[PDB]
Amino acid sequence: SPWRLLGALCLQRPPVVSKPLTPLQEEMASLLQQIEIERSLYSDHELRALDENQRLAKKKADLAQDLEDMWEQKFLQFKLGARITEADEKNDRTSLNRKLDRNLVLLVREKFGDQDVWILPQAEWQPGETLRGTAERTLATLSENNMEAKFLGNAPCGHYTFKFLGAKVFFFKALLLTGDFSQAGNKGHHVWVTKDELGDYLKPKYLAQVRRFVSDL
Amino acid sequence: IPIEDFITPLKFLDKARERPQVELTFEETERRALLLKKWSLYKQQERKMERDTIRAMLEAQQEALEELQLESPKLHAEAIKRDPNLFPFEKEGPHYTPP
Amino acid sequence: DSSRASLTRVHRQAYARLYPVLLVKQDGSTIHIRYREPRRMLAMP
Amino acid sequence: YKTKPTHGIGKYKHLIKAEVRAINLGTDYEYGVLNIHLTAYDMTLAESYAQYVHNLCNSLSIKVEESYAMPTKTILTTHERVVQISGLSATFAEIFLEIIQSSLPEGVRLSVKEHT
Amino acid sequence: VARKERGWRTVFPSREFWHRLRVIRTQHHVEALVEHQNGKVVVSASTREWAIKKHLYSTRNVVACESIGRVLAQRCLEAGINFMVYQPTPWEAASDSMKRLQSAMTEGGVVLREPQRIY
Amino acid sequence: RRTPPLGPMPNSDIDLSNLERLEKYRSFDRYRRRAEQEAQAPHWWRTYREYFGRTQQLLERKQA
RNA sequence: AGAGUGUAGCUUAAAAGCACCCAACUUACACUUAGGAGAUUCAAUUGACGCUCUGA
Repeated sequence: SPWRLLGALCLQRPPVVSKPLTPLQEEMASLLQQIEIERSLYSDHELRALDENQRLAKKKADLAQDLEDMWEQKFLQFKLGARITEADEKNDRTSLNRKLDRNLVLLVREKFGDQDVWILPQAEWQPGETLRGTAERTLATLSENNMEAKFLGNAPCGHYTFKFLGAKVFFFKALLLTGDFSQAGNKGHHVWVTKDELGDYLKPKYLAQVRRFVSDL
Repeated sequence: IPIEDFITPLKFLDKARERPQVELTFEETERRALLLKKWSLYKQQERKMERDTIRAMLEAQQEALEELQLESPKLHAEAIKRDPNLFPFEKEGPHYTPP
Repeated sequence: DSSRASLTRVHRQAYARLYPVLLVKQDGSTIHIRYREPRRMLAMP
Repeated sequence: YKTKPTHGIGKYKHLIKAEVRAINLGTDYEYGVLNIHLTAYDMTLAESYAQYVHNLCNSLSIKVEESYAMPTKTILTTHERVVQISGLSATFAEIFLEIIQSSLPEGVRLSVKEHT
Repeated sequence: VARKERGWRTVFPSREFWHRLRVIRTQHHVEALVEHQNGKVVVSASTREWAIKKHLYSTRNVVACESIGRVLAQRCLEAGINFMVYQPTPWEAASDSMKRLQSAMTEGGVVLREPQRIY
Repeated sequence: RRTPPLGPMPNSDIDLSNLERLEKYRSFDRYRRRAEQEAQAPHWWRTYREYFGRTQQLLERKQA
């Protein structure tokens, strides 16, 4: 049987920004700070605050506020880099900073003749090619950039085989270390997706079942 | 060399008199109890989630290696082969503010 | 899931106070860390 | 007794194993001993994350040889925890590393360095 | 006057009693037995029992053991049984729920120590 | 002169090549549980025992 | 479309027992102690609700 030999990849972005907390984790974190204070053992910062104003009361009867005030105003000096470049953009699907707290997945339109399918990015392999090397060749081919990704092993992650000439489709999983993703406004249709638009952009059974090996968290 | 840093510093002995006072109320320990109870609920639901993910993804990759075995008997021998790029493998933890 | 190993407390008992001081090394990257004398922000030159 | 059918009913030393390179021979492949260094400016997040790693590894049936810590450094102080691991699969290398990646709290880095 | 199995010195627990109080704390349920040397369960009281389970909040806490101690003690006074042996492991001896169980039994009317055999 | 055992020997099915892959008795209590279960089972050697021996209810109970 | 079906994770358990989670002692694990959450898909042995496999 003539097998239409197809390799692919599922690209991952690790979130540089941590996730926000649950409100139950808020009450638990506040509780752990209270009970953490309750079992501490005479920090010198309060020894330079509590007994010092006692001794000043003894001197007046016969600076920690400046340190806290300088720390407060210097806390007001450096503004934080905002964790949300996510709702202001809201349509920069091609951009790598679409989300910061979740994982982001590369996802590319392909126009065929018998089909016209929005596909998790593929490649075509040769029996001489290594499958890991098929995915390595898949990296710097379709995006046309200078990224830096990272694989883990020659183990695959998700396999789906469709016919109409036999075929098979192999899904690996890579991981972006860094990216010199030059000219992000490409003519290609790469779209970064958290989890939820993968069930929006990808309807069929060979594509509505990718999320069961996407690291959902 | 067996030098560790679990040895306690000597200054934490003498002035231990700042907080001898630990008193609470009834409803404070009630809400503390509800945080421990519902927080063990929350954490248990979390490891149910992660155990579901390891089960799902592990069976996904085993089914994948079975199909790759039965559709290419010279590629499942090399799918098991390990990479020498995973000796110095690193990843730093996440942050808050992007550079 | 970046909050599992964060909900902590000092598991020792011979420990003093620690305070949630936000640290930046050089990159405008703030991390919540506990340090002596309740600082609010840090930068290594 | 040696001639009765219940001979050796009370023996037990084959039931206690009262007693390094990697084993990748031809089909059954596994890493050798490892080292996972955890460096942080926090005792709390490094110790607690080392707990979460260690309880994952016991919850996924992995030999964890040691879980010691390294001494700190005068710099701020950098803390380290070393949680050794020996023996994984091809799939389980990927699935095992992706969770340790996807569970880091705040700025604490990893290492899949091996022994010596 | 009757024989106790005097032997069994290398083995836990000792078989030298006439009646044993054996607590079975499962994951969900506290259980309390009163047995002979035969293993014939004489008097039981479990929380796997509708008469006692419904008046409880949780079937496993110290309240479950004090409850099953009151119920077990009242059930054993009416069985003509006044002397048990309770022999715990040294961590179950120092548990709070078994100290509370023993205080429930002794306040109930049962002495947890058998008299000696008359030879 | 070995004679073969009559029934199955104990500690046969758990006897594997990789004991360190087998999870162990972490406690004393679990061995006491399994050990009492093996005490109560009928064996083929000589043992001590030879010589010295509806829906509405769950509905109202669950809501109750 | 058909087939296999079905108690919380597992059960030739009948609302159980082990599994599981937090808290404490432990660097940590483990033990142990204190707590926590649990289920027989819906109707009459039978049909129809949910999953898996084989189809287009």
